[PDB]
Amino acid sequence: ESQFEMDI
Amino acid sequence: ATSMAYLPQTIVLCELRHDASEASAPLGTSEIVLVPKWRLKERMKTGCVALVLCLNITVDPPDVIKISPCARIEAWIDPFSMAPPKALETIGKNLSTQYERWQPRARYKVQLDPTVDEVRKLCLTCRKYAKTERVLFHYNGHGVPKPTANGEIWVFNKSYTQYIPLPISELDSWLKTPSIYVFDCSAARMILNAFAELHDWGSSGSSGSSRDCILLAACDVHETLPQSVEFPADVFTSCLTTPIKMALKWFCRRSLLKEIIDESLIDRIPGRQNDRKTLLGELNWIFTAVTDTIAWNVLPHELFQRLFRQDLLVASLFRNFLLAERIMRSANCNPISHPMLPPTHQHHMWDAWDMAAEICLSQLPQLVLDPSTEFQPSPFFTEQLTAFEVWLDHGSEHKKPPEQLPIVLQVLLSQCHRFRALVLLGRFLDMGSWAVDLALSVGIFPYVLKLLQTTTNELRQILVFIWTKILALDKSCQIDLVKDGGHTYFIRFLDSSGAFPEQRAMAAFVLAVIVDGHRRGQEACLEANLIGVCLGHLEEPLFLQWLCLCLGKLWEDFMEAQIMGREANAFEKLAPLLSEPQPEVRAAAVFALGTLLDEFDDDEKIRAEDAIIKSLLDVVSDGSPLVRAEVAVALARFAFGHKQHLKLAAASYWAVYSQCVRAMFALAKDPSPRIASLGRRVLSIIGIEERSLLPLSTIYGWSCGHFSKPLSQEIAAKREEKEKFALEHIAKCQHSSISKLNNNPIANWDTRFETGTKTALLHPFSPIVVAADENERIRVWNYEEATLLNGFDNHDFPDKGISKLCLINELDDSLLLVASCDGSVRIWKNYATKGKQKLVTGFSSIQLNAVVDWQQQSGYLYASGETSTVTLWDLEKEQLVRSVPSESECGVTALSASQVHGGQLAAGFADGSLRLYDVRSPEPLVCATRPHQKVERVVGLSFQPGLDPAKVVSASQAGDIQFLDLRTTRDTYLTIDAHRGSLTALAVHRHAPIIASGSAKQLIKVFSLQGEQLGIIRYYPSFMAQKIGSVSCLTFHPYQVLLAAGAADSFVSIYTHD
Repeated sequence: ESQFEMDI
Repeated sequence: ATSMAYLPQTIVLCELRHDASEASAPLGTSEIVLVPKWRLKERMKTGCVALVLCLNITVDPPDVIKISPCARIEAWIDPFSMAPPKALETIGKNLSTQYERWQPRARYKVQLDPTVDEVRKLCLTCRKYAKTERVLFHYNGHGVPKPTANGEIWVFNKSYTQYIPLPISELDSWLKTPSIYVFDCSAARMILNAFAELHDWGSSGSSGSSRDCILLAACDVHETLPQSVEFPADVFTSCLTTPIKMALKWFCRRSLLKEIIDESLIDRIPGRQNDRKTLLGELNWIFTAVTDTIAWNVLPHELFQRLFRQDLLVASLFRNFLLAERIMRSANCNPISHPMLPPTHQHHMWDAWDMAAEICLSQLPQLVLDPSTEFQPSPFFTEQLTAFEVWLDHGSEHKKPPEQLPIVLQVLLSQCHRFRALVLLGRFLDMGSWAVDLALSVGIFPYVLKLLQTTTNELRQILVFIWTKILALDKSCQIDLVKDGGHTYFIRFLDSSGAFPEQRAMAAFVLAVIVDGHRRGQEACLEANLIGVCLGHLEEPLFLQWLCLCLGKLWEDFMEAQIMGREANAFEKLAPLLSEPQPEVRAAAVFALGTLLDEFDDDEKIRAEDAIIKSLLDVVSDGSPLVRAEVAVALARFAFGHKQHLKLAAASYWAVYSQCVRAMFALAKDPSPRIASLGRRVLSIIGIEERSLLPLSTIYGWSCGHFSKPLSQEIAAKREEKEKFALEHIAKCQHSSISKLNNNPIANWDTRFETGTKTALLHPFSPIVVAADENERIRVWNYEEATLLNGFDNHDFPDKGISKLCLINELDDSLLLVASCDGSVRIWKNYATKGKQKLVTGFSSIQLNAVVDWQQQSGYLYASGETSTVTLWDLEKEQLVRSVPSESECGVTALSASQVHGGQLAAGFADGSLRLYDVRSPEPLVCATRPHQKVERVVGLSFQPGLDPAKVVSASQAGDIQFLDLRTTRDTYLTIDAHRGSLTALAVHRHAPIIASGSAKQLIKVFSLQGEQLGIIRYYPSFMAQKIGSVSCLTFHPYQVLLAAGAADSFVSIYTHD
């Protein structure tokens, strides 16, 4: 539920 | 050339485990505990939103208007294009859809031209929905009059004939603690100035706050919104809710003058807000990055964390607010927030945004001509990463934070420049604790936590490094790493397709921290075979250290892991590390063996625990206090279980338990007083004088210090300084024809040793004497300044006895060795300071009348006495390297190590015999000879000054100094008969051809190496005891012809040779 979106 | 044999490079006892002034850290003391301030737990949610829209269409309120062009676009709709009721519907829909993009999982309620009672219900209902969760109140008073100084919003009556005022007090009563307001009306400050006055002053220590009441107003008290058609009516709302669309449309009209670039292409920008690999999403990404950065450099830790991290929506609104700050400013409007925030408009960083939006918008013309997907990604991120690099190289201090840091964060989100960002981040983390604190303040933690799911082997070496630095500062990340399965990441890195054991040490350290007192971390790492992985590598010293500390913490107070440890043969793989050369390794091995613990019966464990405690008792007498301390803690652990057995053993003393009791009492009288008090703790646990009483290990806590720390030219300067003085004065000593003694003493110094001086030592490179009492007091007298420099008590124990004084590391910062008659050695730093003299190390050599000598060249300490053996200590290792049989059958009375030839040693004996050893040989005894034929002890001996194995040696108490070189012949080179019996001391120079003897009558005779009487001195007594019979201290200056002498009276006198 992160603030900025990550692309792993 | 050859005189490098006089001048050794072997430094000893100057490692981090021997640390100096600020830190007595080097074991004993527990690790430095942390108290963090980056702890806002509550990810806060704005779960309900109340949109209110007071725009009577084609009924302008009677406050100003006037303008013939005047702006009236709202939610990007012309309200004069649909007639009132459908226009106002569409505006309501679009505006919520606008807000909804920032928080899609809240609930949205719109109310169009409402009554007071409608708004009462709107706000009352939004509380009930989102109880603890935040409520957002958007108010738009464009078709109603301006807010009042009495603190009022305007709304309608049913028939729309009147503007009805609505007090702010009533709004603030309906909504409550967690809430946020947006006012896109004219005089909007007015509302906030009311809000501040609602409640009593107090309840905080900021500017004028108390509650969790957040406010966003569009302009000042005296100000009206822009009427120009270049803006809409909706400017503030449109900045906060549709920032990109507004930022570009603004950029057209203002900067470039609009006429080249079709402005309606901004509506038709290709891509979506998500895709950073499309021109819309990437422009949205640059904006986020730009704005987030302006906030972080302008605001303080706390306020930034509240407004820009805590609540995703508040984050976005206050982010987009910084655009309102800028745009509104150009239209004579100055917006304010309640947490007020400094000026952000015309910050350098908006320039970087402006650049990128110009580079975007020029590309936009051609992207419409065809969807070509010739979307050149913006340099922005590359450009800012390079500016962070510039900072890291030049200006790499705490000279105000790097600024590019929240951009380094944004770069981690896409793969495009992830590796270099991570590299630069680590480089930044490396500079210290302060920089980690900064990274975690930006909000790096959960993004770096997510990257532990990446399989990409490129990233793994840098990710381990990053996590090492974080966990070196903040141990508490334990919880988060295990809950997300990050622990598996580092265990794979221990198995390792990759190489480099510096990296694997980190991995073992990271897992040690993850596990440390974390029974869910222990359990999670036990399931991942961390015992098996660790023990695999146990078949470099830092890596062996942390392999042990990892296993140690995994066993600890967890019987399930301990059982896995036994049956995986942990003992059999750990135990051989107990004899490694590095004390750090041994001490860590002891810790690990220690934490495996906890009539006639044998089950599985009793065999292991007997064999463990046996192997730990073998390292009780270790040279390094680092190790001994750990052995004492492990003994306390073992003692805690077997109190009954160990009580009964203590009755008979005053199978394995009898050995344990000796070790406690041996530790209780250790020469390191911290180890001594540790042993006295163990005794009190047994009951010779509730788990909280157990002493706690320190090796782990000390070793962590390595990682919480980054990963010269004055040192070599003072080194070479002394080497010049040494080599020059060596030649001088040799080649100067040393004339007679000058009998007039330079000093006759009253030590006030009531019993008298027993030994002394001259300093090579400074004007200092060190002298010692029979009860091991130490005075450091200055013979050029005539002043005292320090006073000691070498140890506080009642049984005293001075045996020797030596200097270790003469060539760079001398340490004072003080050997005692019971064989204990104590080495002191800063002994020449006024009273700032720490004990570096203390160990008991000889395991009596101990006799000791230090060989700087080889790093060997030789010790013996009334024993059958010469014990050999290696002070680089701090181990008992070798026990050499003397092969005498009487005591060693004197002991001289060769300063030129390492390993080689001379030994005077109680019967008058004399032996050479070469301690570096399978048969150490080189030769054994009598010389001087009276059967009386060899009071002193030394190697002849030079580069040969000849020997001035063998002043016997009978009175005769005998010269002999043992290359050619056993019998004596030369005899001199100094004294008729009672030879009490000998002094042989290090370089000058000169010796001196002492007599227990009163007398000091100085001689040439050839035999000439160069001087006589008579030490006369001061009262008539006639007791000048311990003329004990006689010692020449290393590099000058300077004698020093003291007796059974109280006077350390110095002489010279004119």
